[PDB]
Amino acid sequence: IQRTPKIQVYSRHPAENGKSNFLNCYVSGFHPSDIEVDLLKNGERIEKVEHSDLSFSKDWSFYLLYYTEFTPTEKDEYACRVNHVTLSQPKIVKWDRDM
Amino acid sequence: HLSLLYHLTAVSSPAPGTPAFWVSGWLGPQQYLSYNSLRGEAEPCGAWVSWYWEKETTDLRIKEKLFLEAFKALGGKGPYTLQGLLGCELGPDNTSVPTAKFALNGEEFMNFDLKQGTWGGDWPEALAISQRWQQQDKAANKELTFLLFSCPHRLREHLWKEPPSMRLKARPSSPGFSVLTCSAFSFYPPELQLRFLRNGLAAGTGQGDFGPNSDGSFHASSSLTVKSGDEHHYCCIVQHAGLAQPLRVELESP
Amino acid sequence: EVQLLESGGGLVQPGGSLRLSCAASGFTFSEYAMGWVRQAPGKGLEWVSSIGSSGGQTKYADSVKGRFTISRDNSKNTLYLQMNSLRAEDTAVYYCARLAIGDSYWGQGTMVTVSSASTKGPSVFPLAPSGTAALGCLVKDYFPEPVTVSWNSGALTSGVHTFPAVLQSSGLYSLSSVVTVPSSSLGTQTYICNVNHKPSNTKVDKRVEPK
Amino acid sequence: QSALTQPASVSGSPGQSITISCTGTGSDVGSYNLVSWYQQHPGKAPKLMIYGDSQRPSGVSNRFSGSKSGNTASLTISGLQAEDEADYYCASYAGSGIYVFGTGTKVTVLGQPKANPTVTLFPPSSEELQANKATLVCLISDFYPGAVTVAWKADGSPVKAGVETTKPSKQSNNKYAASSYLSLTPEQWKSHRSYSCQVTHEGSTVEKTVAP
Repeated sequence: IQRTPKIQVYSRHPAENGKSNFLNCYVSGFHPSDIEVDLLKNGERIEKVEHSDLSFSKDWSFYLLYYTEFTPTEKDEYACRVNHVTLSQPKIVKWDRDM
Repeated sequence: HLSLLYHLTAVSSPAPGTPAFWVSGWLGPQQYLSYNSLRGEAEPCGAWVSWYWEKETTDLRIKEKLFLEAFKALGGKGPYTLQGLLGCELGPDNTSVPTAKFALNGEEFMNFDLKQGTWGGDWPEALAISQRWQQQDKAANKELTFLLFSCPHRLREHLWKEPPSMRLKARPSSPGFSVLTCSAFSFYPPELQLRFLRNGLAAGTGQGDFGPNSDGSFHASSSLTVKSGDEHHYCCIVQHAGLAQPLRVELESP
Repeated sequence: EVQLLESGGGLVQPGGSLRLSCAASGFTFSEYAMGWVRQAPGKGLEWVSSIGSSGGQTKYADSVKGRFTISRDNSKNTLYLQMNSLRAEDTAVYYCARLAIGDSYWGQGTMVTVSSASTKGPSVFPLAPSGTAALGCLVKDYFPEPVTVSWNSGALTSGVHTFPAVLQSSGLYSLSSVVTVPSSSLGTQTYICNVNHKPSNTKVDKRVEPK
Repeated sequence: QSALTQPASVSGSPGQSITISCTGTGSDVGSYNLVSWYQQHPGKAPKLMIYGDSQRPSGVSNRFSGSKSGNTASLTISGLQAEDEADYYCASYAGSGIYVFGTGTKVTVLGQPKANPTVTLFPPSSEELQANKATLVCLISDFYPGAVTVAWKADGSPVKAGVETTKPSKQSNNKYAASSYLSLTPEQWKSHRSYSCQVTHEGSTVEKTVAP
């Protein structure tokens, strides 16, 4: 079967400009388990990006946490790019700071 | 409550550089063990007796061969994904409830039957894989022993609160409406509930998004669509074991 | 020895119903998913339905969804197929099949005929004999297929040729079965054809003597 | 669902290799299927020759082999023999009890020896005449190849009314059989000196005649 990913982007702590923090992209609910995930900064892939081990939930769908340490500013824009076989085009989900 | 669960995955065509078989072991919501077919060693995770890890390495090497042999029983090209959930739960009634379930390409298809002492399921792929595993010496007895005796015992032997920081913010939604989002940052344990009140009356479904942080804490938010200029009538109540009582969260002032 | 035995096939008016059963033996029945496959005369195989080893899960081909129900009784080692709202296009041989990866045991099939036409038992006439000698039985004017013919209650099989029936423009079938025998035995050897037409419960035994 | 497609007919000479394709055999990403091939002789139930795309059940001759690539599967029969004359079906198992069968291919082995028809003609019986009916029975057996014309004659004159004739069908021994039935009233039957069943097969004619 095929299950398309749910994508959440959030900071570990409430964001404050100039204060270090962690940016997370939680990607979950997908099948099969092959997936490409990137964190973006002003539209460009970040390189020093860690992620957890591919695991799965009770409904057998897989999930992955991608994360990176960062210091947010006023002008810097962050997002998550997810590609998976269930997607015609990759999804880009912005880190929405007004949320 | 208290669970000890192993998450087993095998793929018949692993992407390059990735393992064909890997396992995570969980005590409740926390991962204490990992194993993959590339390295072949059971290893501790997070905070986590050398004979124990040698024993886990022995068993998971056996599980690895078992899972990869499942693809030989199916034949064909696949490609296949085989998943397995094996372990214990301790309920409030004090009963050990075991889990021994298996999914093929994302669909549950097989389980371990305690009465027969063998794997089974409704369709030919379950019979074919069960029968391959039965040819593995001692494999069914090891499964039964684990589910009924080893794993309850270990769960007792193998046996923290950080409250969330709350934010209730509003943003324009579409002309005529805003969206309030109530967020809980960095908390543990993962259990957490959120509700909205409009002028003291419950509102919304309570549903919200959950997610892990890379330090073992968790994140949560819940969102509600409200009438423009009526956002000041709303607040958010959070329940969490780090709080001595539910906490009222008022709307962010600026 | 794995054995599957279909039964329940017959004639049915369109809109009627019929229940097929399959008796299983020679293997642990409750370990195996089971299925039905059908074949209209002169046409290809068509998967009809599958049921899981426990009975808990069922699957149906689209041409049959909503009208057929597959079920099983694991204590009686029996598979069933309940067929409602039958149509002409359900006419076929129905096979019982043991579902497995790596082997495939089938029954021999039961014949289901869905037709508004009424069943008719055959008239049976002797074809008297003239080296060797030929003699037979004319099985005339029956519907529907099948008709089985034996000789001397199965004691005579060598030299027997039951010929495929003709479908007459009247809608009725007719066939002949002929045996070739020694001429010297004709005075000291009875020949009897045994004609069975299950769809109408006609069982005739016709002695075939020299003119 | 919906059938897989096969060529309706494939033929080869004794000892030749032949291939039967099956189209529609591809699986969505995340899914799988296993391809089976069945052989079906006339009257008999289908017999499994290949499972899991390429496996042979114990006992199946190794002349039979199979393969699957993308949206097609293939059966190859090497060293073709007249016993291999049959219908062949591919089948796809997609898991969870769901099957679909191909449309089927009839395999014909060419170059078989010629067999001339045996013809047996029976008059109407005493009992059928007593029932005010009269049928003449012409049985045609053991001929190859499987095409025949049957002509009934009453004292040399053609008879076309009242004739029912079967299409030839493959016997057990690969040869063909057919039958033709002339229906008459007893009056017609007695009003002629002789009736004839004439079977023409591959340029030659065989005749049997009966007389009241």
